[PDB]
Amino acid sequence: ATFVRNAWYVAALPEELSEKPLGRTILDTPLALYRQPDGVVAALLDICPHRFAPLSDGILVNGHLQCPYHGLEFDGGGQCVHNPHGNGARPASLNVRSFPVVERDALIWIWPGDPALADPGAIPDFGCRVDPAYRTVGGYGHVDCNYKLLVDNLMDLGHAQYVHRANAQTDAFDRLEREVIVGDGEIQALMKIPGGTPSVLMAKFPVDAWNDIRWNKVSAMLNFIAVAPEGTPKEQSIHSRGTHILTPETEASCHYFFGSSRNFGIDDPEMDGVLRSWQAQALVKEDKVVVEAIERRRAYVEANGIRPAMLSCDEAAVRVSREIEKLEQLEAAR
Amino acid sequence: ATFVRNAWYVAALPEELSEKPLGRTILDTPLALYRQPDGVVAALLDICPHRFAPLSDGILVNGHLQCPYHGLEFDGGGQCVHNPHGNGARPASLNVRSFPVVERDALIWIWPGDPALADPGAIPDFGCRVDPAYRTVGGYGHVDCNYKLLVDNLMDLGHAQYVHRANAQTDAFDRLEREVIVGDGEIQALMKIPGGTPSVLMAKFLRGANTPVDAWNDIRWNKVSAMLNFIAVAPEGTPKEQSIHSRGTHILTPETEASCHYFFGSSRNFGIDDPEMDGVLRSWQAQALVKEDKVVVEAIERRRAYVEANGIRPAMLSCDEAAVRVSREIEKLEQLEAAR
Amino acid sequence: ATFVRNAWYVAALPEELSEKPLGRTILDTPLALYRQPDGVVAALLDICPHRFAPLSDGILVNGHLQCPYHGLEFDGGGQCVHNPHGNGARPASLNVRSFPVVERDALIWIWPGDPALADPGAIPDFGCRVDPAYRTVGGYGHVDCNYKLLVDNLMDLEREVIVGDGEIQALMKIPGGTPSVLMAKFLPVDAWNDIRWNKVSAMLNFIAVAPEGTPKEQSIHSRGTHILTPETEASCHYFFGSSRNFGIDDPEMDGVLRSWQAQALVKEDKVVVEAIERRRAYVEANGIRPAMLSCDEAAVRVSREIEKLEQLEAA
Ligand SMILES: O=C(O)c1c(Cl)ccc(Cl)c1O
Ligand SMILES: O=C(O)c1c(Cl)ccc(Cl)c1O
Ligand code: FES
Ligand code: FES
Ligand code: FES
Ligand SMILES: [Fe+3]
Ligand SMILES: [Fe+3]
Repeated sequence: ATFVRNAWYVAALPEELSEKPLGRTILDTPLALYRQPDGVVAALLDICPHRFAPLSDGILVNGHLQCPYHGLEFDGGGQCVHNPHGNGARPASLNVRSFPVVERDALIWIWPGDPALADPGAIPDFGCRVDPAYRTVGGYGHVDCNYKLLVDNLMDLGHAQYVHRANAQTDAFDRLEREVIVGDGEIQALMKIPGGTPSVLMAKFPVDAWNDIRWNKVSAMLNFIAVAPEGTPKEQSIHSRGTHILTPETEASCHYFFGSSRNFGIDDPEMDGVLRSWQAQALVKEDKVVVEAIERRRAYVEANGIRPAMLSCDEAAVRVSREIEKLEQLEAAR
Repeated sequence: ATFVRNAWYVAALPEELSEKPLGRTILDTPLALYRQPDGVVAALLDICPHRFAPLSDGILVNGHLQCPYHGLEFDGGGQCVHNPHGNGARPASLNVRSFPVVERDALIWIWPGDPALADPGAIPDFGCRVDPAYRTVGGYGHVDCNYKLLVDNLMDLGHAQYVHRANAQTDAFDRLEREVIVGDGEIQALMKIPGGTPSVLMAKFLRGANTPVDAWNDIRWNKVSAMLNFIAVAPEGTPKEQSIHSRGTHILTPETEASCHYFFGSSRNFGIDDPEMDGVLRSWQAQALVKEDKVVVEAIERRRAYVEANGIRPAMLSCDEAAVRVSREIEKLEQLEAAR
Repeated sequence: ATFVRNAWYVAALPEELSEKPLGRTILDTPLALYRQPDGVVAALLDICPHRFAPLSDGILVNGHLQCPYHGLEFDGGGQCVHNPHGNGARPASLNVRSFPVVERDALIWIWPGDPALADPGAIPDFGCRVDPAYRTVGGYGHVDCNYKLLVDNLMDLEREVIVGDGEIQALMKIPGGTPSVLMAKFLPVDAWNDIRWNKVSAMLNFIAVAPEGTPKEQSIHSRGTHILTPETEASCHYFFGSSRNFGIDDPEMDGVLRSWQAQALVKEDKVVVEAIERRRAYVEANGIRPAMLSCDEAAVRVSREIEKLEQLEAA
């Protein structure tokens, strides 16, 4: 596996974590994630230094994660704080790796690379997720594809015309206007779908519609899905700001953190349902089926030297793909 | 995986196909197989040229297969016939590979190699499957073995005496007469079982008659892995040409190096309008082929790792000539093609 | 795979075997295990010499195992004794490998390695299992981990470790002891909890209680059979049991002592060891080594003796 290890990744949603550890692998590194009694999240290598047991299968004793096998206890910095055996000696060899963690924007960010290099200032901005003016619903899915396939999926939101046709079809697709903005470690794909009638989902939300997506390295995206009367200014539109963040698990699997942060109907539980239903149907079923299928075709494509043929809808995805490749090969030396 | 690509293989039974595509892998090549609205079967590489989505998950739009991801449309020759995006241009890079198909003898034959070389004259003769004088029943099985193991299985039909003993055991097995005939592209293993009580199955062929019979179990192989047997039984001394018989379709197609597709059938000249005989034959196929032979050859496949790691080679018996000759011919074909 | 092949391993409990063969893989070697009409167990390579079918899917014909595929028949020595085909000649090429096998102490021992070196005198002493002074029960389980992890766990659980050649004993006596819950009712006590390891992965423990001053030989006690046999690199067979001198006629006690979770491996510990196996790749890729604790003294000694045996065999 080539991964970009010197980057922050979402390892969990905060609501996933408790005093009961969660075991999750990121970039082929198994983690034990838990919240301490003072509310601070810890991320330890999920391999007890004694005999390699899953720390994530243990419990907290006085706020310290206890290995379920022979009961070594660790603090959130990975220091061994109790050895119930023999003289109770705690040599430095009993300490476990602890990863840099930042809880921000209702996300748990972890740095799996060179710890000397982990700068929290580099975490991308998902502030809408903790803005009182926005209502945020979402969750987690696991996907049996390489993460870059789901980056591709998201950076060309045109696929929704077909993959998600029951919800997302529109006749104005004819008249799609595209636009890509490239910035420093950030790329945006803009689509405008003018004048058309609303898709099934937008009608639940003659109109203009905007589906924009912003990528920041490595694989963190925030989209902007908006619909409004024809003629209505984009900035006056009701919108969902969509969290779509990917984290590699293995070379051929990933973690998908998704969310809708909406500026409309924010006390409306029927709207909560519309959006959770979309997430359930579109993201965790329909897209999964596509990208998992493509993953299965990788061996053939690679064995036969097949390269993708690009269409007019592919600029932003291609630019993002090249940026990740650039980061991946940069790190591979050294 | 080494396969012989310049050869016809059965990809499907016609009854498996419709306007809803079937995704099936042959010789490590994923295919989308469907019958167009005009009735003609198409076989496309199951990898969209754009971003590699399974066309087999798509549906027909105007009788063209539509990619389910971003909606490119293809015809049965693989030519992109609509691009929904931008100026809608369709350069040659958007065409997908199409595979030659011949629908013949109630089989779907496909050429997985160089399509310029696909010669319908080379398709083996299974005409009995479409001869109104024969009644044909059969179906499909998937097996977790290298196809060559089932070729071995079939080219020694003597295995039926043990593997299928409840149905096939004969008390005249020890009087078996064998011949092997070697032709151009073709090998036959002939077995006559003279003078025995009919097997449980043969007695059913004969509507219970339990007096002594002669029986024949012959098999013809054509390259690469298409076999047709002759299972026949008659009152002792009656000519073989006068017998009631089933001509058995036994055709294998590699899927991966360690798995294959098994297309089987019986084309019989007796009890032609008889649904209970249909059931006897389908039952045999379900028990003998899809269960009992599966169990043997899948177990053998699981032992391949050990055999190879330990330098173990098979020990041949008098029953093996035809199977060995076939194996050596498939080996020859593989080697010819490995150039390059 | 790195196994120590030159040693006796348990392949089955006698009660598992009959004239219907059992197919079981030990040290990545597929075996057909069965009893002949005279009761004597044979252990054949589960690969027919003809075309490699599972002999273990066959039946006896006149006391000889018949291949299910084309009917070759073998004796317990692996000699082909009938060929149905043609002239029926039986060249030596048709013989199947037969493994040294000894039924002793209500265990079926097999030697998977160089057969020249198999000496039945070297088979570990589990005589308590057939001593009528003891009530013996047990059973079988499978675990998806490397057998060494289970040997480690067993060799853990006035202290004393005795290291000799292909045997290690870990002794513990607890004066002022506590009876186990199991033994408490058959009684100011001494307690004992000892374990004996013999190469490669065969263990016998000694769990005991008596009034202080009593010879441990005269205590209330159980001798526990705990024998691991590698299946693949990442999986193992675990033969467990106990030979006890208390409650010998109590069938309820027989039942709890036949329990895999009660006697060999509770679910929570199986979860742990199977999880450890899943971490092996990471540990190996990152050159991570275990950090030992005071409880590891015996396990480490055993571990080092196993590693020595492996190295010897890397011929
Ligand atoms: O997953 C999203 O961000 C999304 C939502 Cl919540 C609603 C509508 C559309 Cl078209 C989306 O793409
Ligand atoms: O599968 C066959 O070709 C077959 C049938 Cl249908 C009936 C009887 C025998 Cl012995 C066969 O081998
Ligand atoms: S493996 Fe964690 S304390 Fe032993
Ligand atoms: S993958 Fe087929 S149109 Fe995009
Ligand atoms: S495989 Fe055993 S007799 Fe043929
Ligand atoms: Fe989607
Ligand atoms: Fe058969």
